[PDB]
Amino acid sequence: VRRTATEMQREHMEIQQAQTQAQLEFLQRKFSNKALYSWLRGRLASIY
Amino acid sequence: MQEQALTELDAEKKILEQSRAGAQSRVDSYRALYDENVSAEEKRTMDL
Repeated sequence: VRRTATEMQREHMEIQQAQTQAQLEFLQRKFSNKALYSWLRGRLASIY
Repeated sequence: MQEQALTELDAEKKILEQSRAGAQSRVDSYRALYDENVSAEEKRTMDL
């Protein structure tokens, strides 16, 4: 029983890993990502 | 995972119940020994 509970802890940790991957995917696909603000910063810095 | 963590306790109870049954069998055996102090034949030996 303790082993089938540790396997469930392992699947829980795997679902956490998949969710961290989903959050990274979201931060990289979302519009207002680091790339957008870098472009706007460089562009506005030239204008300024 | 909480339900697994909680059936693990129903397993610990089974472990402890086997311990209880073993110790109760030992008490039952030694009580019989200590109660039948000397056999009917050990007294026969002393009379002999």
